[PDB]
Amino acid sequence: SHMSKKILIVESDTALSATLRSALEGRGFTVDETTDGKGSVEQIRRDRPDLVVLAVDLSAGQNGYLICGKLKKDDDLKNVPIVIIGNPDGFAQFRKLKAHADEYVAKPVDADQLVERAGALIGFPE
Ligand SMILES: [Cl-]
Repeated sequence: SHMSKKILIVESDTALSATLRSALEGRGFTVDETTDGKGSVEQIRRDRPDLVVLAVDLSAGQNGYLICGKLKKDDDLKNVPIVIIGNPDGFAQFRKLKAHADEYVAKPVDADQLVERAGALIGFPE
């Protein structure tokens, strides 16, 4: 009963992104990943994932709160669901801002909670 549902993981912890990618693929999602936080907004514009998993603390001084802020202010990208993963200390503050994520999963992330959250936002694919 499979139907295509695409996820992009923006994460420079590539061990974690591999773990999450495998877990999501196990439920039938089509999954890509990138370490390129700087390019991520434009990659989302190009590739049009159905959901993005976005880390807070990215390489090269990139920051998932800033990236999500940009996505949510972009009239053509602000409807893409975003799950932020990271140190949970900042999540409540982010929720109070106008431009914020759709869901949050604390690091250390359990791949099951992340898969659960993705499925609850866009449905499973099969
Ligand atoms: Cl992080």
